[PDB]
Amino acid sequence: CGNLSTCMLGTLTQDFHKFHTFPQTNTGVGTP
Repeated sequence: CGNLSTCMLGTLTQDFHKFHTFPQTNTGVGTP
């Protein structure tokens, strides 16, 4: 990170990483 908008883009990329591998992912980011 380095500024707010970059942390929000990073959190969006983590959120996409979550939703890419799995649907229920909010309990297990790389897990079924």
